[PDB]
Amino acid sequence: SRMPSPPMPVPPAALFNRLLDDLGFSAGPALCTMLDTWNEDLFSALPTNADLYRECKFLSTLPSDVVEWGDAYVPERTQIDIRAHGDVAFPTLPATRDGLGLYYEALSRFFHAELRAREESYRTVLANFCSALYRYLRASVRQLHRQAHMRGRDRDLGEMLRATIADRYYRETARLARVLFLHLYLFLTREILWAAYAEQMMRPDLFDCLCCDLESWRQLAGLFQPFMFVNGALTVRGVPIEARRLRELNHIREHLNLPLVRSAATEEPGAPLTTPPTLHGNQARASGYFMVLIRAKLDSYSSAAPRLSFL
Repeated sequence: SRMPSPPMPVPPAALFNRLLDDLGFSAGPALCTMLDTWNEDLFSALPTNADLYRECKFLSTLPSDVVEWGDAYVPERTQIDIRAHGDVAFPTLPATRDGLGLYYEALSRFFHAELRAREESYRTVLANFCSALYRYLRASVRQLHRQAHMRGRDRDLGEMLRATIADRYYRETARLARVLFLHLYLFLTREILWAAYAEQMMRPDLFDCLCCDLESWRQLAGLFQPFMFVNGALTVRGVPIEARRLRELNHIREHLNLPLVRSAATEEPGAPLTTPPTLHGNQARASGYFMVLIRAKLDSYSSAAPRLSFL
Protein backbone atom coordinates (compact mmCIF):
# COMPACT_ATOMS: atom_id res chain seq x y z
CA SER A 1 0.00 0.00 0.00
CA ARG A 2 1.23 3.48 -0.87
CA MET A 3 0.25 4.30 2.73
CA PRO A 4 1.24 1.45 5.09
CA SER A 5 -0.46 1.48 8.53
CA PRO A 6 1.61 2.70 11.48
CA PRO A 7 3.50 -0.24 12.98
CA MET A 8 2.61 -1.71 16.37
CA PRO A 9 5.10 -1.79 19.29
CA VAL A 10 7.09 -4.98 18.83
CA PRO A 11 10.60 -6.30 19.48
CA PRO A 12 13.15 -4.62 17.14
CA ALA A 13 13.55 -7.80 15.08
CA ALA A 14 9.79 -7.94 14.48
CA LEU A 15 9.63 -4.19 13.85
CA PHE A 16 12.37 -4.61 11.26
CA ASN A 17 10.60 -7.51 9.45
CA ARG A 18 7.41 -5.45 9.64
CA LEU A 19 9.20 -2.60 7.85
CA LEU A 20 10.29 -4.90 5.00
CA ASP A 21 6.63 -5.86 4.67
CA ASP A 22 5.35 -2.26 4.56
CA LEU A 23 7.92 -1.50 1.89
CA GLY A 24 7.62 -4.77 -0.06
CA PHE A 25 11.37 -4.93 0.47
CA SER A 26 11.99 -8.52 1.49
CA ALA A 27 15.20 -8.24 -0.57
CA GLY A 28 16.45 -5.29 1.52
CA PRO A 29 18.78 -7.22 3.88
CA ALA A 30 20.36 -9.09 0.93
CA LEU A 31 20.84 -5.83 -0.98
CA CYS A 32 22.26 -4.34 2.24
CA THR A 33 24.67 -7.26 2.50
CA MET A 34 25.86 -6.75 -1.10
CA LEU A 35 26.85 -3.16 -0.39
CA ASP A 36 29.64 -4.57 1.80
CA THR A 37 31.12 -6.82 -0.87
CA TRP A 38 31.67 -3.75 -3.13
CA ASN A 39 34.00 -0.69 -2.85
CA GLU A 40 32.14 1.67 -5.21
CA ASP A 41 30.90 5.12 -4.12
CA LEU A 42 27.34 4.95 -5.44
CA PHE A 43 25.85 7.44 -2.96
CA SER A 44 27.93 10.63 -2.66
CA ALA A 45 26.29 12.39 -5.59
CA LEU A 46 22.82 11.85 -4.10
CA PRO A 47 20.98 14.78 -2.46
CA THR A 48 20.92 14.34 1.31
CA ASN A 49 17.82 16.51 1.85
CA ALA A 50 19.07 16.87 5.45
CA ASP A 51 16.88 19.97 5.67
CA LEU A 52 13.74 17.80 5.71
CA TYR A 53 14.81 16.27 9.04
CA ARG A 54 16.13 19.39 10.73
CA GLU A 55 12.91 19.72 12.72
CA CYS A 56 12.33 15.99 13.41
CA LYS A 57 12.43 15.76 17.21
CA PHE A 58 12.40 11.96 17.14
CA LEU A 59 15.96 12.26 15.81
CA SER A 60 17.21 14.41 18.71
CA THR A 61 20.30 12.89 20.31
CA LEU A 62 19.00 14.17 23.67
CA PRO A 63 17.18 11.21 25.30
CA SER A 64 14.88 13.60 27.19
CA ASP A 65 13.79 15.05 23.82
CA VAL A 66 12.84 11.59 22.55
CA VAL A 67 10.80 11.06 25.72
CA GLU A 68 8.87 14.29 25.18
CA TRP A 69 8.26 13.60 21.44
CA GLY A 70 7.42 9.94 21.93
CA ASP A 71 4.92 10.35 24.73
CA ALA A 72 3.02 12.92 22.65
CA TYR A 73 3.34 11.59 19.12
CA VAL A 74 0.28 9.76 17.80
CA PRO A 75 1.26 7.96 14.55
CA GLU A 76 -0.74 8.66 11.42
CA ARG A 77 -0.70 6.92 8.04
CA THR A 78 -3.07 9.49 6.52
CA GLN A 79 -0.79 11.69 4.47
CA ILE A 80 1.39 8.85 3.19
CA ASP A 81 2.10 7.73 -0.34
CA ILE A 82 5.57 6.20 -0.66
CA ARG A 83 5.25 6.48 -4.46
CA ALA A 84 4.34 10.16 -4.50
CA HIS A 85 5.36 12.33 -7.46
CA GLY A 86 6.60 15.87 -7.73
CA ASP A 87 5.26 18.25 -10.39
CA VAL A 88 8.48 18.81 -12.37
CA ALA A 89 7.99 17.38 -15.88
CA PHE A 90 9.64 14.06 -16.75
CA PRO A 91 11.94 15.28 -19.59
CA THR A 92 11.59 13.83 -23.09
CA LEU A 93 14.61 13.14 -25.32
CA PRO A 94 15.49 16.20 -27.45
CA ALA A 95 14.54 16.31 -31.14
CA THR A 96 18.25 16.93 -31.86
CA ARG A 97 21.66 16.29 -30.27
CA ASP A 98 21.93 19.98 -29.36
CA GLY A 99 19.41 19.45 -26.56
CA LEU A 100 21.36 16.70 -24.86
CA GLY A 101 22.90 19.08 -22.30
CA LEU A 102 19.58 20.54 -21.19
CA TYR A 103 18.23 16.96 -21.00
CA TYR A 104 20.99 15.58 -18.69
CA GLU A 105 20.28 18.62 -16.53
CA ALA A 106 16.48 18.40 -16.72
CA LEU A 107 16.43 14.69 -15.90
CA SER A 108 18.58 15.25 -12.80
CA ARG A 109 16.26 18.08 -11.70
CA PHE A 110 13.24 15.76 -12.24
CA PHE A 111 14.88 13.07 -10.12
CA HIS A 112 15.48 15.55 -7.29
CA ALA A 113 11.91 16.80 -7.42
CA GLU A 114 10.60 13.21 -7.30
CA LEU A 115 13.00 12.36 -4.45
CA ARG A 116 12.05 15.32 -2.25
CA ALA A 117 8.35 14.70 -2.78
CA ARG A 118 8.60 11.01 -2.03
CA GLU A 119 11.03 11.61 0.84
CA GLU A 120 8.48 13.55 2.87
CA SER A 121 6.42 10.35 2.97
CA TYR A 122 9.41 8.24 3.91
CA ARG A 123 10.04 10.72 6.77
CA THR A 124 6.52 10.13 8.11
CA VAL A 125 7.12 6.40 7.84
CA LEU A 126 10.38 6.79 9.87
CA ALA A 127 8.49 8.82 12.53
CA ASN A 128 5.92 6.05 12.81
CA PHE A 129 8.64 3.41 13.19
CA CYS A 130 10.55 5.48 15.75
CA SER A 131 7.24 5.93 17.63
CA ALA A 132 6.58 2.15 17.77
CA LEU A 133 10.25 1.73 18.67
CA TYR A 134 9.97 4.26 21.52
CA ARG A 135 6.77 2.58 22.83
CA TYR A 136 8.26 -0.92 22.90
CA LEU A 137 11.22 0.49 24.86
CA ARG A 138 8.87 2.31 27.26
CA ALA A 139 6.88 -0.91 27.73
CA SER A 140 10.01 -2.97 28.48
CA VAL A 141 11.17 -0.41 31.04
CA ARG A 142 7.76 -0.38 32.74
CA GLN A 143 7.95 -4.18 33.04
CA LEU A 144 11.50 -4.11 34.46
CA HIS A 145 10.40 -1.51 36.99
CA ARG A 146 7.58 -3.88 38.01
CA GLN A 147 9.84 -6.89 38.56
CA ALA A 148 12.48 -4.84 40.36
CA HIS A 149 10.09 -3.05 42.70
CA MET A 150 8.44 -6.44 43.21
CA ARG A 151 11.83 -7.48 44.55
CA GLY A 152 12.07 -4.50 46.90
CA ARG A 153 14.30 -2.59 44.47
CA ASP A 154 12.30 0.45 43.34
CA ARG A 155 14.23 2.46 40.72
CA ASP A 156 13.30 5.70 38.96
CA LEU A 157 11.25 4.80 35.89
CA GLY A 158 12.11 8.07 34.15
CA GLU A 159 15.84 7.49 34.57
CA MET A 160 15.42 3.92 33.32
CA LEU A 161 13.51 5.15 30.24
CA ARG A 162 16.13 7.75 29.31
CA ALA A 163 18.91 5.22 29.71
CA THR A 164 17.39 2.60 27.42
CA ILE A 165 16.86 5.27 24.81
CA ALA A 166 20.58 6.14 24.91
CA ASP A 167 21.38 2.47 24.98
CA ARG A 168 19.02 1.09 22.27
CA TYR A 169 16.91 3.71 20.48
CA TYR A 170 19.51 5.40 18.35
CA ARG A 171 21.09 2.15 17.22
CA GLU A 172 17.71 0.66 16.32
CA THR A 173 16.55 3.79 14.48
CA ALA A 174 19.75 3.74 12.41
CA ARG A 175 19.19 0.09 11.41
CA LEU A 176 15.61 0.85 10.36
CA ALA A 177 16.66 4.06 8.58
CA ARG A 178 19.28 2.28 6.46
CA VAL A 179 16.87 -0.17 4.83
CA LEU A 180 14.10 2.44 4.68
CA PHE A 181 16.18 4.90 2.71
CA LEU A 182 17.86 2.20 0.63
CA HIS A 183 14.30 1.43 -0.53
CA LEU A 184 13.59 5.08 -1.32
CA TYR A 185 16.67 5.39 -3.53
CA LEU A 186 16.55 1.97 -5.19
CA PHE A 187 12.83 2.03 -6.04
CA LEU A 188 12.92 5.60 -7.36
CA THR A 189 16.09 5.40 -9.50
CA ARG A 190 14.83 2.09 -10.95
CA GLU A 191 11.43 3.55 -11.73
CA ILE A 192 12.82 6.61 -13.51
CA LEU A 193 15.84 4.98 -15.14
CA TRP A 194 14.11 1.95 -16.63
CA ALA A 195 11.59 4.25 -18.29
CA ALA A 196 14.34 6.58 -19.62
CA TYR A 197 16.57 3.64 -20.66
CA ALA A 198 13.87 2.27 -22.93
CA GLU A 199 13.55 5.63 -24.62
CA GLN A 200 17.27 6.21 -25.07
CA MET A 201 17.59 2.75 -26.53
CA MET A 202 15.25 4.02 -29.25
CA ARG A 203 17.34 7.11 -30.04
CA PRO A 204 20.59 5.85 -31.68
CA ASP A 205 20.74 9.16 -33.50
CA LEU A 206 21.53 11.00 -30.25
CA PHE A 207 23.83 8.47 -28.66
CA ASP A 208 25.77 6.64 -31.42
CA CYS A 209 28.49 9.35 -31.52
CA LEU A 210 28.04 10.94 -28.12
CA CYS A 211 31.27 11.72 -26.34
CA CYS A 212 30.86 12.64 -22.69
CA ASP A 213 33.68 13.85 -20.43
CA LEU A 214 33.17 13.82 -16.66
CA GLU A 215 35.18 15.57 -13.94
CA SER A 216 35.29 12.41 -11.88
CA TRP A 217 34.50 8.73 -11.75
CA ARG A 218 32.21 9.41 -8.76
CA GLN A 219 29.85 11.23 -11.16
CA LEU A 220 29.55 8.01 -13.18
CA ALA A 221 29.45 5.55 -10.29
CA GLY A 222 26.43 7.31 -8.73
CA LEU A 223 23.14 5.42 -8.86
CA PHE A 224 21.33 7.94 -11.00
CA GLN A 225 22.75 8.10 -14.52
CA PRO A 226 20.90 10.44 -16.92
CA PHE A 227 22.77 8.84 -19.87
CA MET A 228 22.76 5.09 -20.42
CA PHE A 229 24.14 5.08 -24.00
CA VAL A 230 27.40 6.98 -24.56
CA ASN A 231 28.70 5.24 -27.65
CA GLY A 232 31.22 7.71 -29.04
CA ALA A 233 33.42 8.02 -25.95
CA LEU A 234 33.29 8.07 -22.16
CA THR A 235 36.20 9.86 -20.50
CA VAL A 236 37.01 11.47 -17.11
CA ARG A 237 39.16 14.56 -17.35
CA GLY A 238 40.00 13.50 -20.89
CA VAL A 239 41.23 9.99 -20.13
CA PRO A 240 39.18 7.09 -21.54
CA ILE A 241 37.66 5.10 -18.66
CA GLU A 242 38.86 1.50 -18.40
CA ALA A 243 36.65 -1.24 -19.92
CA ARG A 244 37.05 -3.45 -16.84
CA ARG A 245 35.93 -0.63 -14.48
CA LEU A 246 32.74 0.06 -16.42
CA ARG A 247 32.10 -3.74 -16.44
CA GLU A 248 32.41 -3.95 -12.66
CA LEU A 249 30.24 -0.86 -12.14
CA ASN A 250 27.66 -2.48 -14.40
CA HIS A 251 27.79 -5.71 -12.41
CA ILE A 252 26.80 -3.64 -9.32
CA ARG A 253 24.05 -1.71 -11.25
CA GLU A 254 22.76 -5.02 -12.52
CA HIS A 255 22.76 -6.56 -9.04
CA LEU A 256 20.76 -3.58 -7.80
CA ASN A 257 18.34 -4.17 -10.69
CA LEU A 258 19.29 -0.93 -12.44
CA PRO A 259 19.80 -0.48 -16.23
CA LEU A 260 23.41 -0.66 -17.43
CA VAL A 261 25.51 2.20 -18.81
CA ARG A 262 26.39 1.26 -22.42
CA SER A 263 29.44 2.51 -24.26
CA ALA A 264 30.39 1.13 -27.68
CA ALA A 265 33.66 3.01 -27.40
CA THR A 266 34.48 1.31 -24.06
CA GLU A 267 33.20 -2.24 -24.26
CA GLU A 268 35.68 -4.89 -25.41
CA PRO A 269 34.33 -7.08 -28.21
CA GLY A 270 34.24 -10.58 -26.85
CA ALA A 271 33.88 -9.55 -23.20
CA PRO A 272 30.69 -9.60 -21.11
CA LEU A 273 28.86 -6.38 -20.22
CA THR A 274 29.30 -7.05 -16.49
CA THR A 275 32.10 -8.49 -14.33
CA PRO A 276 32.17 -9.28 -10.57
CA PRO A 277 34.74 -6.95 -8.98
CA THR A 278 37.23 -8.22 -6.41
CA LEU A 279 36.58 -6.65 -3.00
CA HIS A 280 39.51 -4.85 -1.49
CA GLY A 281 39.01 -4.96 2.27
CA ASN A 282 41.70 -2.32 2.66
CA GLN A 283 39.39 0.14 0.86
CA ALA A 284 36.08 1.78 1.83
CA ARG A 285 32.95 -0.22 1.08
CA ALA A 286 29.86 0.94 -0.81
CA SER A 287 28.09 0.42 2.52
CA GLY A 288 30.41 3.05 4.01
CA TYR A 289 29.38 5.73 1.51
CA PHE A 290 25.72 4.87 2.15
CA MET A 291 26.04 5.32 5.92
CA VAL A 292 27.46 8.78 5.41
CA LEU A 293 24.33 9.54 3.35
CA ILE A 294 21.92 8.28 5.96
CA ARG A 295 23.83 9.89 8.87
CA ALA A 296 23.32 13.32 7.28
CA LYS A 297 19.57 12.72 7.67
CA LEU A 298 19.87 11.33 11.21
CA ASP A 299 22.24 14.02 12.53
CA SER A 300 20.18 16.87 11.08
CA TYR A 301 18.14 17.80 14.16
CA SER A 302 20.98 17.85 16.66
CA SER A 303 23.62 19.11 14.22
CA ALA A 304 29.63 19.52 -12.77
CA ALA A 305 27.78 19.33 -16.08
CA PRO A 306 29.49 16.72 -18.36
CA ARG A 307 31.39 17.98 -21.38
CA LEU A 308 29.52 16.69 -24.44
CA SER A 309 30.85 16.32 -27.97
CA PHE A 310 30.30 13.99 -30.94
CA LEU A 311 32.46 11.81 -33.19
